[PDB]
Amino acid sequence: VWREEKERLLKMTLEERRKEYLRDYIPLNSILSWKEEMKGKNTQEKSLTEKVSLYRGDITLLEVDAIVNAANASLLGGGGVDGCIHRAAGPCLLAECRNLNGCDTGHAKITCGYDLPAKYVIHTVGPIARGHINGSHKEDLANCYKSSLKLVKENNIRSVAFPCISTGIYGFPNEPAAVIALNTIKEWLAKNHHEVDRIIFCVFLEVDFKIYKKKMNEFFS
Ligand SMILES: Nc1ncnc2c1ncn2[C@@H]1O[C@H](COP(=O)(O)OP(=O)(O)OC[C@H]2O[C@H](O)[C@H](O)[C@@H]2O)[C@@H](O)[C@H]1O
Ligand SMILES: [Mg+2]
Repeated sequence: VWREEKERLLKMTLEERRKEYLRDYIPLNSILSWKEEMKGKNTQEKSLTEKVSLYRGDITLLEVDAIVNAANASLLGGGGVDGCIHRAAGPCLLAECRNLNGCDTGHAKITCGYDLPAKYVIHTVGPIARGHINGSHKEDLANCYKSSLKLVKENNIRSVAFPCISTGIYGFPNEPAAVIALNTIKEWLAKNHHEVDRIIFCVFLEVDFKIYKKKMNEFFS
């Protein structure tokens, strides 16, 4: 049943999919690149501002090729963004995840998005910070983004959105997590910028929005 639904959905156009959406959606063309958002506006010595967006809101509304889930090792769901993604995708998402046998910290696995306007969900498991991030934490978080981007490339995905992985109940401090997310995407884009149209940082909390906004230029402009 999940296999059948998956094969059916992946054959459909946006136009067809939009007729069965259970919720409202945000089209990719309504999301400004960083380059456009700054249009209304020294240091020692690639422009990548066309390739990235900072977006505040519910990731499950985004009509993009893939959204990324801040999952746990079981891949079976939970709270926070994981819970939101499972509710919005419907029970076929859990069914496909039950066929996957979990996921390691810093790895990623890809599934169909089912009821989501997103074509795919890329599930990744962030590191857990219980008071400090001086173990493998920083590299583990970077690995989440790298592993997700590997699947982006392998699955011909041209638009992808990331939530603030690990900064919820997994407790990673917000500023260092943002530095890692931005640096990882920057480094990947230097080599792969023709591979995608947009990478969207979907922040949820005002705190993360403020952090990301102060850092976008130092990374991409
Ligand atoms: N609808 C949403 N859209 C975008 N971002 C969201 C949304 N809802 C929450 N966030 C943000 O998503 C970000 C991440 O917060 P968290 O969801 O706790 O994920 P973690 O990686 O720290 O913890 C993983 C565990 O949580 C789950 O139970 C899993 O099953 C795992 O067991 C925060 O910035 C949220 O504000
Ligand atoms: Mg490609």
